[PDB]
Amino acid sequence: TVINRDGQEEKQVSFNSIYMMADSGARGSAAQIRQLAGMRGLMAKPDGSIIETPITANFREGLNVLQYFISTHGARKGLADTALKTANSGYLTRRLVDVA
Amino acid sequence: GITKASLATESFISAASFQETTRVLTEAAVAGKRDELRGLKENVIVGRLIPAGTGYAYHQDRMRRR
Amino acid sequence: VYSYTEKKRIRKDFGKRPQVLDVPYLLSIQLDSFQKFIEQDPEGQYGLEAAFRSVFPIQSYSGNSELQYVSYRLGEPVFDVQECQIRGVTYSAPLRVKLRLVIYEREAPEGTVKDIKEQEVYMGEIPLMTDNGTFVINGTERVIVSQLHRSPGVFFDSDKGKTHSSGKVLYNARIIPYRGSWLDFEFDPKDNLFVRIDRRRKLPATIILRALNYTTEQILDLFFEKVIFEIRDNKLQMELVPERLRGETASFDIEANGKVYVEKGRRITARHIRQLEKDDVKLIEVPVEYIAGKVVAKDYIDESTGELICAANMELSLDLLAKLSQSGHKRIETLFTNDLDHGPYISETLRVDPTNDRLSALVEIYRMMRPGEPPTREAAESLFENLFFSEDRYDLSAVGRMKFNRSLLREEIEGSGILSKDDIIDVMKKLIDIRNGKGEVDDIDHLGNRRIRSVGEMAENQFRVGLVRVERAVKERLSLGDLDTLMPQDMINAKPISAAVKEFFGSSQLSQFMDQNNPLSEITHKRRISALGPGGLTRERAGFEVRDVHPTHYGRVCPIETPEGPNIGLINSLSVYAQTNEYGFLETPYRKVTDGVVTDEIHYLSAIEEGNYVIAQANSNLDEEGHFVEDLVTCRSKGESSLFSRDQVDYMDVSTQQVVSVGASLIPFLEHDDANRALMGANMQRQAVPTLRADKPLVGTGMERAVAVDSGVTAVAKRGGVVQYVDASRIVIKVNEDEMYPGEAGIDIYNLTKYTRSNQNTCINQMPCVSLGEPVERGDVLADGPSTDLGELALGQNMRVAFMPWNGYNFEDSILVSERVVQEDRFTTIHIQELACVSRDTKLGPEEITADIPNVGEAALSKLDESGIVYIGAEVTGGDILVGKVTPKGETQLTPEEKLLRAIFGEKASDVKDSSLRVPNGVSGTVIDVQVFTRDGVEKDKRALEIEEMQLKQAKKDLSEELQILEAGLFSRIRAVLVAGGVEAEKLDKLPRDRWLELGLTDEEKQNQLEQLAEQYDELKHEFEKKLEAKRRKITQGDDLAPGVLKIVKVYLAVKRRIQPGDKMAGRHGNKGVISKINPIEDMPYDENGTPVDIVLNPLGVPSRMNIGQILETHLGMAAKGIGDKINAMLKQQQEVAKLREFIQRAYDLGADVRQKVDLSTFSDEEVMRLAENLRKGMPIATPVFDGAKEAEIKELLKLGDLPTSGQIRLYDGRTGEQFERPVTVGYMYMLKLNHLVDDKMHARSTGSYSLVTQQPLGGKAQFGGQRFGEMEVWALEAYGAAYTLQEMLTVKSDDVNGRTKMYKNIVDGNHQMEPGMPESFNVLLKEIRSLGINIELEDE
Amino acid sequence: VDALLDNGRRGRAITGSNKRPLKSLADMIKGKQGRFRQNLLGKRVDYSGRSVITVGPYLRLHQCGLPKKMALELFKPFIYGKLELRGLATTIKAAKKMVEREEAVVWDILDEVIREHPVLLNRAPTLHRLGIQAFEPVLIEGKAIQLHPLVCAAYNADFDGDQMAVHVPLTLEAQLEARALMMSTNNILSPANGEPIIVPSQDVVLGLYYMTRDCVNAKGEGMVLTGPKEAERLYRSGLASLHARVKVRITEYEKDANGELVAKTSLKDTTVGRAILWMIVPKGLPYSIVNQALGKKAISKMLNTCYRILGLKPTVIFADQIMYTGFAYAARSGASVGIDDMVIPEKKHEII
RNA sequence: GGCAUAGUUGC
DNA sequence: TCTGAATTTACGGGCGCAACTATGCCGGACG
DNA sequence: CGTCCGGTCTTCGCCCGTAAATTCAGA
Ligand SMILES: [Mg+2]
Repeated sequence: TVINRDGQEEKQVSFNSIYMMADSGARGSAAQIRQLAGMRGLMAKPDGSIIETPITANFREGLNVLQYFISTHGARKGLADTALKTANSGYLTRRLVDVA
Repeated sequence: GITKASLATESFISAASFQETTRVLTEAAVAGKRDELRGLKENVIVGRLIPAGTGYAYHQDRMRRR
Repeated sequence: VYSYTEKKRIRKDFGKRPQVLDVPYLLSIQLDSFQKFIEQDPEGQYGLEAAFRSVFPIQSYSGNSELQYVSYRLGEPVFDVQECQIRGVTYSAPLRVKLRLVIYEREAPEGTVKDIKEQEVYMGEIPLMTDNGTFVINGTERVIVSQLHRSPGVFFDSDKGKTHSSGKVLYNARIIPYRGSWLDFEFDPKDNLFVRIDRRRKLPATIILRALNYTTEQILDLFFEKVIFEIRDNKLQMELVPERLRGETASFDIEANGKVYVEKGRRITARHIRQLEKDDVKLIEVPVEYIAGKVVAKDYIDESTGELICAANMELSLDLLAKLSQSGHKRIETLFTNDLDHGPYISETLRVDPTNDRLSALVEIYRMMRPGEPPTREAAESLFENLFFSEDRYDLSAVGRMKFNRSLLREEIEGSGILSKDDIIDVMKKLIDIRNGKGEVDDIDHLGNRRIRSVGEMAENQFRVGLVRVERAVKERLSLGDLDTLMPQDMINAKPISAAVKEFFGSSQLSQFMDQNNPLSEITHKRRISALGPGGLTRERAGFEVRDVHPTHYGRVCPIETPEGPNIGLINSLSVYAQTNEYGFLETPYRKVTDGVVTDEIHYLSAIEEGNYVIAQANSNLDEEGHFVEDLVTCRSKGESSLFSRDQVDYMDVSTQQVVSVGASLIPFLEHDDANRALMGANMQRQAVPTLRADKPLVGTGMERAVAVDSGVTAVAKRGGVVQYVDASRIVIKVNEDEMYPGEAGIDIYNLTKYTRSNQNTCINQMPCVSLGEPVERGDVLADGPSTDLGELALGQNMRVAFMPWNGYNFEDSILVSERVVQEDRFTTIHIQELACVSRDTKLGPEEITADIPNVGEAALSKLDESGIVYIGAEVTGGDILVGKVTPKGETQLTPEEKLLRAIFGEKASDVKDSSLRVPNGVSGTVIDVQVFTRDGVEKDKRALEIEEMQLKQAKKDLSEELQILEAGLFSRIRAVLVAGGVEAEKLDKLPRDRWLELGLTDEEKQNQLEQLAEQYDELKHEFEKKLEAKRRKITQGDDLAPGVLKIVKVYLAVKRRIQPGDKMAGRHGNKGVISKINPIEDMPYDENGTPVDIVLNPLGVPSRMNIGQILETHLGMAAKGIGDKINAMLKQQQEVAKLREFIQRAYDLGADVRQKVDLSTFSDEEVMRLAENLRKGMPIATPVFDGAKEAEIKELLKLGDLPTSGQIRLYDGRTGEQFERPVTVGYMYMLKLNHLVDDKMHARSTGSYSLVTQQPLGGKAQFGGQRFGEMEVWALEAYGAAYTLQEMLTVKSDDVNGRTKMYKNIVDGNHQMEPGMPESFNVLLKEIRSLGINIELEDE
Repeated sequence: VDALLDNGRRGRAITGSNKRPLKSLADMIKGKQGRFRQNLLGKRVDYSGRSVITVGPYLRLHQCGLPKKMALELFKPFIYGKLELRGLATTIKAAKKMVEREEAVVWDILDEVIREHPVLLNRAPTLHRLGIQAFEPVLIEGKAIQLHPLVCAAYNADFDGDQMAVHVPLTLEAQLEARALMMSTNNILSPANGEPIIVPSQDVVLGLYYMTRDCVNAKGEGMVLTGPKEAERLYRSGLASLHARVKVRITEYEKDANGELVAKTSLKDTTVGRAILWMIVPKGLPYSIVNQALGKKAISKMLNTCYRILGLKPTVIFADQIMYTGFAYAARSGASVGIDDMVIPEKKHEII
């Protein structure tokens, strides 16, 4: 956003809803805002090998089929990691509480 | 370690409530251990005032009286 | 063209790619699997025929007699599907099979037997699968979920570094059979190969080899190359193949024919190999050190002593060389053991083990299998024969044999079920080669190694398991029976087969209670691919490998639709287009591309086959003829997306939506949503509740109609015709003349299922959607079930949504609802609840259902009738009495004048003890049905007689109207036939309609047809009479209730829960929320026109969880409702049809290159008015999954209406009347009501019933229990200074009987003080430790 | 005998029915299902309930909205006691029947008893001590608990269908413990770190960020204002936009003295929104903490400084007021999101 | 009113 | 031919909390 | 319907710790 009606132009911090809602720190961060407009970055196969051709389209433009397939690799791995890491976290906190 | 530190406690009740109940109970029975129930889990199991917060005065009275 | 069902509401489509393969029958897997389980198979490969031919014929241990198989038949189901659901018995058909028994007499290997005897024996009941793919087992609709287990065959694993922690990647070969004992070949850190059976104790591999009757020299020859050492003159001249000299360092100076090819010390190079190859060197002198390390191939004997000199598989030395020099052994055989290409694994295996003879191996393996028993040769031999060489105890499937041969690069794909020596030899050779380095192990999670067990295969397996037991019984009895005395009835016992099949269909990890609250829920539960169940994984064992999505899941298994929780990835859902191969592997369609022309033929490719090809993505732009416009098209050759040339393409994805589930394909703008939120959206789309009225989602995907019609919720028209009589509970179709079968006339009747209970307390209601005199076509929809609209699946409603924070009432994800949504009752949902009271034949006399109850006046008895049962239609409320039963099983007999003292007091306390069937507290509704079941000889009460008479009259009625419809059609057809060849019309009415058997017609086949229809009339009348009598007998007869129950009374409530703060609601893009306030309509934000919004969501829920698909859906729905509003305005003031059709065509033609192209010139200006009438509430939009509407087209559709192009309007506040700056997003998102209602979650407890073992409160809400103060909650209190609160929590309020009693009484007295006491749970622990030899006691203070 | 004791040590667990190992005494006093981790360290408790939670942003930080039906079910003994104390029912049976029938007089009794009787709200996975906190009940018509928005960060509890349990302390010691240790007012700072754990989360922070910001030019830019009060008067009347650079006269009290607040009047150059917010801040804080954009971290630092300088009651009142104003002005802002807000970088064509 | 299984919800 | 050490192998224990719905079950084989 | 005694087929995870058996490295 650049606003001026009293003479020369002057830049200012934008009012854009996504940027306001991210800079304010309410919800979202650099990663998510980047994924909305910019290319959504590098995603890795479950082996850990990073795919040569990453998703070159954001969420505003549509993700073609294979880009979505890579994205679901990532998301499924994340959900499984959550579901099978909560167990280790619970065990660790139980052990710590029963020590001290 | 935390596991071994909690398993090897002066009072068998805490370790028994922790993992390895069979081994801890076997150790206590063989050695004829005795419990002073001076912890938190132990009083919780017994079901009396905790020696942590508002019950600390009550346990101070306990230590005074005997 | 359109089939007159889509001509009522032409759903606008934005797709670009033209559909090639239409969506197949979505329930194809279940239907086909069971169809190949009950249909007779002449070849004997499928179904019960396979099992019977596998087990039968059966002989005795001696050639006495044999029982053999003829053919099997499925009888008429005793009870119909609706009757089975109502009564509660399994929907099954008796299994009747013909068996012929023959007896072999003395010297009768082929001679004629003494007699032949046959009967149609009965073996149990086989549950049947209804037209919807579901089973009915005990009155509940259960569906068998297909299983995805490891295919039988041979698999090679790595276990890279987790074992031995030294970087030694092992290699173990597993031979998984379809049924039998596993055989695992394994390596060790010492490079010695070991075999383990059934994953029992490990043992050296050569034990099995020797048990196969192989001598050590034979094994060495089989598994190694031979090097010939010749004692020609001296120095032990050697035979050398130059090809084997590459990869090592020459330990000597190589020379032959006077040429020093390589000097001493320098390794063997490539050029040295070339020199040796070109000079054709075959014999070379060698030093005496070269033999020092080699191994003798085969055992050798001496001519002096006549005994052994060097055992097979032992390292030769100078001593052995000297000993054999005088033995005359000029020619010597040695095995070639290269260090890094051909390791000496088998030699070390032979050296390590102690066993040497076959019997030694047999006894060792017998000891391993059977520890403790004194071994014997006979038992060991029988055991090893039965382990891997018996057709009964071990059986590689046909698919197993195919995979086993394929993994070993064999040629034939058929063979014997049992293993063979060659098979084990080849498996071990392949394992050795993999260990060397040539070849690669096979990944476990490849979709080419996981079959799809459907219900048919599992049912066949369980049936075979039952046949094993019945065959054992028959064989045991077949030796000890008087043959010529009985038919083959006592021969076969039906108990085992029936028990096994009932156990499988009733209680199994794959026989699941059906998630029945949406058509989508049913259709996605039937297409479920579960990795759990027998023969498969367990959710707490596998992980991090089977959970994740593999590159081969493309096109076969949905990646994004999988439940989140303990089992994520193990409960995958089948893709839309995926089929099942003959062997059971998942295959998906592809479009053949021979040359640059994209042919229109579809090839299905299994996972393994897809690998050796290259397939183009669906989104490949084409021209009219079909040619990839871009010279380099993206494809996927070997699990790797890459940009290949226009030429190399061999296949193209059939459609852009073949990678998703049938449930995840309904999420519009799916490509714009992050995978996590798409998964959540599908999961909660499965859980919507059918509202009172469906509302045709404005922004769909075009897959709604397929899902709705395929799932058995709508009443699709079996034959096209013209509707004749359609009321709220019946549809009658007059079959067209063309489609009418020759003979029976024969006009279809559809009985709609009115309000009935579902498996999740939801109402399954079918209502007609066609008017009288409206034609219909085959496959057309006549009635739409729950959450359906005109054949389109509409789970929830859509309403005007506005994304903006509103006073914090939508803080985290909460949703603010306008009171208009409640007023219109568009989220009101009908829940049908079933309550049953039983009269058990308990001691102290039976129980009675009389209306006379004590301790309650006539006020509580007002709703009950004279028979102690509530009226149908009573507006019952919580705490009332439904079926007042009082038990003669009451209380004690007179004790010390108990009754005398009661009479003295003034009150009559009798054996009449009040039980009651009271509605659960806080539940209101209406009684819609009462059904009473009574065993024979119990004298059903007056209400039972009345309901029985009503049901009998209703059955006689329904049959009478069925006959009347059939005869109306029959007489109409006869009249139509009469119009040619002497038509009588003036006097035809004079004679009665029935008296058409005296008609005067000429000599042609038309009078033959009239006589055929007379025969049809006779058949209809007689069968009507017989069926009426049979139905009356069925109604009047008793019921096979549970043992000891007199009568059961089931009362069906119908509660209506509209909406309230707490009811969870979510869109389709994984945006959840619980209603926070039923805001007044005047307080809501409203636009300039003055239309208040309905829902106010939270904008902050968009960025963090990147489900931008909901924003685009909001814009598209806003545009669709703009078009609908334009149509509604053009229709509110009457306008010429010309302008209306012009506008509708302009709307339907809007797009970039849409492939719908509906022409309105062929609607006759009459259907157009109906189209406008149905479109006035917003034009439906179809948006395929990954070929959806781009944002530019959304802008165009906005601009067609008067709406703003940016998608954001200016909203004025409802309360303060002032404008909101920063104009907001407003539109019509399609939102659902999830089946998580607050009143189903709210729960509280002061004090109620307690448990028994530990005197603690009960757990749960179905029983009036209390919350669990878990361990971390106690830690939370301990971290606090909360001591007294904790003691009160886990001492007084939980299980201190004296403590809780005194606390209750003190609180009643108004004093808040407690007696701590001691918990009784600790007393339980003390007693349980004392039960052992552990003496635990509390010492004196 | 071995099977009767720890079963499964030798051979196989002998099974009795349907091929599942039988529980033995050792298996009955060991493990997750034993009497230790199932009925000793954690026990089912009466006077408890459960339901879905809801926002209810009108509540103060020290109270929670309890459904009326749950309130009636939980406090049944207390209602009996009050009914007998007032003599409206001689026998417990009569009081029980009166409570069941839900007369018009029982509700007044429930209101009388709920006055100063804190209840504990405890979400399912109580990871840390803040997972359980006490609030004073407020009778709410409905079936869902209305929980104060600020403590959601403490519970890690969004409003997408989360359920929380209620617990009713009975004894005087338990009530005093809840009031003096477990009220949300006393739990401002997390035990792990000194940072506050009631920082405004999602809508309050957006509202404050929108309020305290400056654009180059807005309605009534540059005018001089005599104080925050007329700044609010201007904004409500619509004369000057919420974000307009102006000059305001500020009275900021600093306590540099020996525990005395020393006034100071100056002319600060800020925006209308900043002044309107400054009308909420207590006396003892400097104005410089409201002259910035007030992101989430800035608001958290504001609250932390308020706690450090003033005390506890000022910080609790400040949290309530900051939540209220943030919600109000976020609503007034109408900060929405649209597909045209995710602007593509038109110059990414050359980059790609 | 206790066990087993299946499914589901929040983390 | 013995004998202590370090290593390897075998085998015992752990794998979070809270809540809701449904079904099936005490066992199938002799008087 | 009423009483009354009990055993073929199944493995199939990962990590850690501690105790038992095997093997060095000598004397
Ligand atoms: Mg939540």
